[PDB]
Amino acid sequence: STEPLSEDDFDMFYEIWEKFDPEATQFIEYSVLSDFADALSEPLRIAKPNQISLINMDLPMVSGDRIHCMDILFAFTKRVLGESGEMDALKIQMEEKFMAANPSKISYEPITTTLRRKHEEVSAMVIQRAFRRHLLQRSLKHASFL
Amino acid sequence: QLTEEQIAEFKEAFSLFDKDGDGTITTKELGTVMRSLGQNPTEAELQDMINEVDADGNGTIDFPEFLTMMARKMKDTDSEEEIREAFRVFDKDGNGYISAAELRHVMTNLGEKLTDEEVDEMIREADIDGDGQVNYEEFVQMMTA
Ligand SMILES: [Mg+2]
Ligand SMILES: [Mg+2]
Ligand SMILES: [Mg+2]
Ligand SMILES: [Mg+2]
Repeated sequence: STEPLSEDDFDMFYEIWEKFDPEATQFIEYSVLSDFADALSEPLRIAKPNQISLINMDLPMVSGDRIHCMDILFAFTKRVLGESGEMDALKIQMEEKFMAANPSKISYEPITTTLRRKHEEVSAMVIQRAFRRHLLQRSLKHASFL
Repeated sequence: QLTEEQIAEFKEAFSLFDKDGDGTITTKELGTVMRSLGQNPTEAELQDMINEVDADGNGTIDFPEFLTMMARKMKDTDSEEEIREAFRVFDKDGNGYISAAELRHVMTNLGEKLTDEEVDEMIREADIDGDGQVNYEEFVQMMTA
């Protein structure tokens, strides 16, 4: 398996990255991954109504809800190419090239994934729901001293 | 009773997984569609859901078949089994204790966010022992009587 290697599109990635990550921090925030995935060219682009597509790529995240270009890359190319046991070669390969060929040792300590962050967000709401309920039950308690 | 602008979102999730375009998702996806939507579905809850809508063994859930399902989940008030799981998601080390700091973090930054002053009262209540470390199972039992 060897799919559309649109190889002036791997480049089109970088331009649009630079639009979002000017300092070349290697990181963009979550609250922007939608806009980013969109404003690319048509193969790698993930058009709007975008959110749930993102959480499903299982993108790792690091402190401060940042995400790394090299995770975003493979994630987005995995989409345009189709999943396969042969991709597992692709990942560990596109990252060994990137690593030897990079003098920038950077902070890479992954916290969540875009998946967890979703289950995390609703579990918060469960706890947030019960405690708003309880708070009120409590306020009516205090109301009814008798 | 009725759902909301979250129909916008259920549509999004459903639409993504329907690669064919027949407006019906293959039932083994159902479990995947929902994990992508934030919910926790057991292979049991799946089965009961699956054969309580698809009683005709076709493997079909069209979008109405689906929107009514969620309407039945949202509908109910969360359990205590569920407030338990939800807390356990945030006790990453796995010891039954969560810090009044990590709590306050999660609580003030995820979901229907709690204001600084609500969380204050949450901690006053959950941390009886002043050590800023709360046994959440102990806290569940506090908001259940
Ligand atoms: Mg279909
Ligand atoms: Mg059906
Ligand atoms: Mg703990
Ligand atoms: Mg304590």
